[PDB]
Amino acid sequence: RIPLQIVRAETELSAEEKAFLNAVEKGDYATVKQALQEAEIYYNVNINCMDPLGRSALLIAIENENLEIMELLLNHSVYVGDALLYAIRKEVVGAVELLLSYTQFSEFTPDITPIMLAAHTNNYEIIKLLVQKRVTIPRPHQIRCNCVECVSSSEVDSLRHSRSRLNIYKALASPSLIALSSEDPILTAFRLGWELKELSKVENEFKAEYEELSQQCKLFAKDLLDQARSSRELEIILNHRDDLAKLKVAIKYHQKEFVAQPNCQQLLATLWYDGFPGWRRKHWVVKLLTCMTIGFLFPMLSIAYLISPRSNLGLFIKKPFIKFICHTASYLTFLFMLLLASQDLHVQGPPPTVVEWMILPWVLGFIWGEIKEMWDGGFTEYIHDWWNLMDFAMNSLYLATISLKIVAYVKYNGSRPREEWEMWHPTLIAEALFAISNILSSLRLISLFTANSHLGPLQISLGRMLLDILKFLFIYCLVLLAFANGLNQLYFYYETRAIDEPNNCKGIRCEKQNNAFSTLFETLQSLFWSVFGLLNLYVTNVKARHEFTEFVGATMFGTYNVISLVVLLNMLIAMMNNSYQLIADHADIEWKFARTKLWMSYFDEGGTLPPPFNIISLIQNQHYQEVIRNLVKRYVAAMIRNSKTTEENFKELKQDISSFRYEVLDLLG
Amino acid sequence: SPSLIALSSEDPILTAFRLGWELKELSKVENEFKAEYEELSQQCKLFAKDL
Amino acid sequence: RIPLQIVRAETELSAEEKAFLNAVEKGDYATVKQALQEAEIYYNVNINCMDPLGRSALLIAIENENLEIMELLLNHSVYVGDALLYAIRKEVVGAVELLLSYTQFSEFTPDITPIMLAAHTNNYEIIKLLVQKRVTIPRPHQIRCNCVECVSSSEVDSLRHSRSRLNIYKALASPSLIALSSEDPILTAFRLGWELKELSKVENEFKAEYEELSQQCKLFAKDLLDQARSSRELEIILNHRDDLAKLKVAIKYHQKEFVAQPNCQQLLATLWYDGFPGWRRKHWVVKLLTCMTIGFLFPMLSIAYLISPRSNLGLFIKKPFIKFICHTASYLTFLFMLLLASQDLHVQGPPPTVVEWMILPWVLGFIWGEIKEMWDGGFTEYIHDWWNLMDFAMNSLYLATISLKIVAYVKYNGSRPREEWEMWHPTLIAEALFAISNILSSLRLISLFTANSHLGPLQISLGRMLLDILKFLFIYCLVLLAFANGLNQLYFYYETRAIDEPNNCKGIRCEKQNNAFSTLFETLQSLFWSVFGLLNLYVTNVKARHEFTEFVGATMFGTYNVISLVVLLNMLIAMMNNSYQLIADHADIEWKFARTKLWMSYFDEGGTLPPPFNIISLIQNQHYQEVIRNLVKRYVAAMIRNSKTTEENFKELKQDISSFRYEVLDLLG
Ligand SMILES: CC(C)CCC[C@@H](C)[C@H]1CC[C@H]2[C@@H]3CC=C4C[C@@H](OC(=O)CCC(=O)O)CC[C@]4(C)[C@H]3CC[C@]12C
Ligand SMILES: CC(C)CCC[C@@H](C)[C@H]1CC[C@H]2[C@@H]3CC=C4C[C@@H](OC(=O)CCC(=O)O)CC[C@]4(C)[C@H]3CC[C@]12C
Ligand SMILES: Clc1ccc(Cn2c(CN3CCCC3)nc3ccccc32)cc1
Ligand SMILES: Clc1ccc(Cn2c(CN3CCCC3)nc3ccccc32)cc1
Ligand SMILES: [Ca+2]
Ligand SMILES: [Ca+2]
Ligand SMILES: [Zn+2]
Ligand SMILES: [Zn+2]
Repeated sequence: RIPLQIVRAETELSAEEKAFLNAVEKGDYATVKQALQEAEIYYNVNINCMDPLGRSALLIAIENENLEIMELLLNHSVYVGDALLYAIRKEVVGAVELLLSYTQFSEFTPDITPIMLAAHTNNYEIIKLLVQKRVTIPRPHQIRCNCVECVSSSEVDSLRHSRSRLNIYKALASPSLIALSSEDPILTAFRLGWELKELSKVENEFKAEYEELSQQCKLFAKDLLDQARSSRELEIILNHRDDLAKLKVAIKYHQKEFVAQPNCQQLLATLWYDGFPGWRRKHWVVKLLTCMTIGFLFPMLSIAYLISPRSNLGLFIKKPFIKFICHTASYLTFLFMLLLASQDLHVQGPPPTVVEWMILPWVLGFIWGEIKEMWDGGFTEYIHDWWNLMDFAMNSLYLATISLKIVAYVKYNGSRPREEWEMWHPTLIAEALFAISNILSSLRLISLFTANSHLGPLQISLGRMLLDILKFLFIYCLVLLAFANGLNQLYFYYETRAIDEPNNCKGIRCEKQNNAFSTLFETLQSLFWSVFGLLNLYVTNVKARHEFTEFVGATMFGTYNVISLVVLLNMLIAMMNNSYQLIADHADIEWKFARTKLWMSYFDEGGTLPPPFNIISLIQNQHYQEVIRNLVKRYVAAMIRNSKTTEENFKELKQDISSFRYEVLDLLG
Repeated sequence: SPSLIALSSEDPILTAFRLGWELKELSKVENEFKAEYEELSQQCKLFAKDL
Repeated sequence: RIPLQIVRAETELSAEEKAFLNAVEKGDYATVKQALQEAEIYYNVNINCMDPLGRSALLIAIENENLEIMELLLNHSVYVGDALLYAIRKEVVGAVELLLSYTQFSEFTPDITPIMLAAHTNNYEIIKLLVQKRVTIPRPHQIRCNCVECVSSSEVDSLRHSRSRLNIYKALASPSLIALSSEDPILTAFRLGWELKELSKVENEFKAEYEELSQQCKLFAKDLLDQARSSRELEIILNHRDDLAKLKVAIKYHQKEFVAQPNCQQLLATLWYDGFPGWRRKHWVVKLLTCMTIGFLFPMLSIAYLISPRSNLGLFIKKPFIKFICHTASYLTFLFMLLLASQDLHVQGPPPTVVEWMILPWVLGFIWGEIKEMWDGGFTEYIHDWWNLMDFAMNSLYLATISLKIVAYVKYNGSRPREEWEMWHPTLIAEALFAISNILSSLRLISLFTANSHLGPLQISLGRMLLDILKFLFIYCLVLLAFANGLNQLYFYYETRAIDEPNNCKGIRCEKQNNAFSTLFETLQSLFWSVFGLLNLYVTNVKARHEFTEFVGATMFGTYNVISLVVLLNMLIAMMNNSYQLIADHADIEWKFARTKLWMSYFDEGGTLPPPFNIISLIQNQHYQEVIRNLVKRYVAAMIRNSKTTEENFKELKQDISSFRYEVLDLLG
């Protein structure tokens, strides 16, 4: 048998104390009043005694929402320590008002204060009541602060310091506490969410709590925007300066839900189709014909803007959608010329052809536009855009091409057949670089999928899955390098000269593959091409009769095949499935944020002409404050309605019924 | 029972650890009633974590 | 503007009728009583008037659970038609008892009767109250009944007939109505669930409702079994005759949940490990060593059973687990001999070797065991097992092999080299058939995965996904046949003789593939092998300079590749994913049912010896009734507890409070 006793004993209550606590629980006002009056005289009952659950009489009265018994206990001067915190957590306005007018165990940490707890409960009534007085919340220090106080607190007690910081940020990120006590609730929500996201990044632990607090701030900003009821209010909000300034700030803080607001998107769409008033209601054929017409007329629009910007055609290109169409048409003509550029080849360093002469101004315009964007935007913004990396690569390659061409033009005059050219001849390197540049230039069209409704979210999904692909590539490369090292170690003894080969061809790119694993570089290439099955099996064979060596090499090759294809590739498929399912929910918001950024990029005056043509306050504050006041009122009302539309409710109902029953029985009897 | 471990136990954490281990072993041994022993062991682990 | 009026007008109530209905809704007994007494004298208020929702005063009283006002209305002789149905649906015992003691719109169809509705509500109290009287439910006819009444009702009104049949089966399948008014609740649940499943199969519409009713009956049987509290009760239940007879009946009706009951599984496990009392608590190495020892000693156990069944070794094989081990060991030795059978080949029809002479008794034993199982079990049971099909194939092939060998032995005596043998020589056909038989014999080991905990549910999952594979194979074959027809139509003009080929080899199985699409059979084979990439591209090339024909053939081949691989194969993967996710939940129950069938197959006396050694009542009814009574009581109590542990509840609370308030105000004032 297992004897069961009380290992951690406490102080039991007497019979009279238990009876008094039972009377308090049942809500019998008369018996509780008699017990208090008798305790004043006989001192037989301790009014501050706890229960087996640790609650005192005052805590029992608070938990039952019994205001009469609460006031009766308060009038008899019972212990009140931390009772206000319990009243606030219970979210009972009457208890809070009663207690405001006036080391034991506690359910609240020592750093919790009444205003902080009210903010944690996000109860607008109690938060407003506490802010009516002079209450303050301590300022959290910098995320990476290194002052003496922060390091001293962290070293003395890391748990307490982290808990206090989390409690402070829970208090500040309260939507009700931001609705009050905040000059600009929208900007406060933006920056508070950004700081919470940064804290989530920095704090490896407590990451989920900071992430959810940041998400809560983002949702509060979105709902405040949702409360707008007219286009005038929306324009006032988005144009406020601390045009579309606040929208730009929201984009800066990655407020995807705020930007993808349907009314914000509608306003941005009206700005986007400046020229066409009825683009929303048109047939597919009409839109396609209009887009084709504007694309084919892009040089005329660019020339008209160059000559006279103030005309029906001069300023027609400054419209965002028209500007986007013209830039896309210019890039498409550039790609068409790139395709045509491959339609005498023995000249060493030939002069550029007509197609190359037409291509050159586009390349110069691309370089000039890149450096102009670099100057106008800045450094950090330029480097934050990943597409710019590709642009840089393209430009560099093109520049290299030009350089090499010039070199080949000045260093060579004779016409020698390409068969006997040097391997590192300038023309061959220039042509290879130009081909790579063509590949990258055509691949640059992916970024335009954002402008499309059907292609945008798909591109978002693929870009997000590229992260899982990158994660898997590391372990794949580790396995590939391991097996390459092993196969090269095994096979490098049987390396044969190219002369001994049947066609004087050495390597795996010959008709009969040979020396697949002779060198580490060739072993890497062989193991790569085996993924796609282009490496034949007889490459694991050697001229000598070393059948054990051939079998071991074949076994290494087979194990590599099994791992890379059966195991790693299926695991990659499973990871992609999971990630795509995870990101399918938020694809629309991500796409709309990306498309909003694309649209905003075409609102600026700079960069109007596509290549190659580019180389040739108090009242506003008062209006914003009035609109913000209206939005805050509407948001508070809506959230109260949503909250209004548990076991403690049934406990309160029972308490009310019992109190009424005792009152009636006392009045009658 | 988490409440019965909170009382009547010198070391609730060690008791929870060893009780969860024994429940997992019983789940392995008992082909039937496997789910109930698994959930009891998980409950003991959660009690230790909450403590 | 859209004018809004009442298109379907009704008869509005007067002011006094509306006031009376409001008084009834509020529960004011005094005003309702006064209104009734005044209506008796002045005839100014219609006591049977409806409301805008169609409810009368009696229906309002029933819906509020106001028994006092209900009785007051009944004492004044108000219209009571279909009020009992509303009382039953509300599941109020007091209303039902009041109404039992005593063409307008109705919420219940005309075929609904009080007992049927009570069964639909599955309320044990009301069902028992109605069964206390003499109530009956009409018998549904046969599922495929063809009597005059059924066809007449179906032709006159199919909707009404189907609705009435569904209502009757909803009534009968009520767990409370089966707990009462049923001699054998378990057998009734089994057969009722089976019949509901058959109706679901037959009725293309209403399939989901019959499926859920059948599932409900299965769950009721499982819960009744769950209520057993001792092994004596469980043995009494499972051994009842209308051993393990009721368990066999449950297996017959595909009661997977009933069979996979943990207590049923525990009893079956104790029966399964008859010899070993402590097999449950043993190490993996001990179990593996014991299994290996018993497997290696299987011939000794078989011989001991043959000589003297009554000994420590004679009856040691009759134990189910030992019998399974011996049969598995015998089959494994047979497969080992099959492997050894491939370790002079110019003899036409050679005499059988030592390995073949050892194989022959195993084949004879397999055939004898198959026919013995066919005789002992029956025809329908034998043909219902799909594995038997494979067995049949194996046996047939083996028989064919023997026949051909005999033919080749008697028809040929000379030793001619195999190079110049006929294509259809008996020896070649016999060897091909024997190889196919070996493949099938080794593949027969899949059925033993059921005996394993880790391999059982996996086999269940793969077998269930084979259905999706079969479904996809139809459309794949349609596409394959279409493209084969097209490619053959295009290419059959350029068919070349085998002599013209470089190595006198024609077809795709040559070193240089040729005539890939010349004939329909060869086109089918080429398109099949292209799925795995073994068909080279140059097969779409012809000797003539018909570049358009070659391009069109290559385009057909490429379209076939795109469809079969990119489209069809990925769709097959998606289907397999969905089906595997769907069937992962019930894998354990399916596996335990299959393993129970496997274990039961080894409980019988017949078939004890594996090949080749196989060729050398009132008191029981009273006990079952007592156990069933105990189980029914426990089940009723448990289900009532589970149900006890809506807006109408709050409406009833408000009604009670208002009635109390009116009573107090009348008593005081
Ligand atoms: C598929 C093969 C033939 C490559 C074709 C290359 C280009 C001809 C395609 C690739 C991506 C296409 C672009 C994808 C995105 C759009 C957005 C599209 O706009 C919309 O879909 C909605 C209306 C709007 O832009 O406001 C305008 C056409 C455009 C630039 C497309 C123009 C044609 C592009 C450049
Ligand atoms: C993987 C390659 C080498 C093929 C091996 C063929 C056989 C040697 C394997 C295949 C399936 C195996 C069987 C799969 C299922 C079982 C159930 C297993 O029993 C259990 O797993 C639980 C204990 C119990 O049976 O009650 C006994 C061994 C046995 C017959 C296995 C014996 C060994 C088998 C016949
Ligand atoms: Cl070699 C290259 C270099 C840079 C770039 C980047 N870049 C683009 C590309 N856009 C045009 C349609 C899809 C994205 N337009 C530009 C206009 C001005 C400056 C840079 C520009 C593309 C290609
Ligand atoms: Cl050529 C063949 C023909 C039939 C069969 C079917 N069969 C089996 C197969 N069992 C043994 C282990 C896995 C399933 N044992 C038997 C014992 C008696 C009769 C038939 C029997 C297998 C192979
Ligand atoms: Ca750029
Ligand atoms: Ca069989
Ligand atoms: Zn600091
Ligand atoms: Zn009938």
